[PDB]
Amino acid sequence: RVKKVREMELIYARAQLELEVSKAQQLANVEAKKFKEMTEALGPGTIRDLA
Amino acid sequence: AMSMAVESTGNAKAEAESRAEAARIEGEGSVLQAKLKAQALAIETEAELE
Repeated sequence: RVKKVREMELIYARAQLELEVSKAQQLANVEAKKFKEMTEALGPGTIRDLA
Repeated sequence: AMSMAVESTGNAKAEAESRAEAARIEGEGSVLQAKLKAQALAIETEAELE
């Protein structure tokens, strides 16, 4: 019991925690690309001048 | 005196051996009760695993 419940726990735990990191990757990709489009068309020197 | 020795032997001997040889029964009870609960709990747990 303590082996086969707790090892199916390991395998599902994998299937769920590469999952949470996949969520993190995708949400952070959108954050990334939409700061990139933000700054690049806002202006490379505009951000310097405004600050 | 060796008379009262034999009554004392018989009494304490009988009481103690009755308790121990009953503990034999609770022991074999533990033996096959563990054996039965083994597969019983095994099939509950392997039925809740799926």
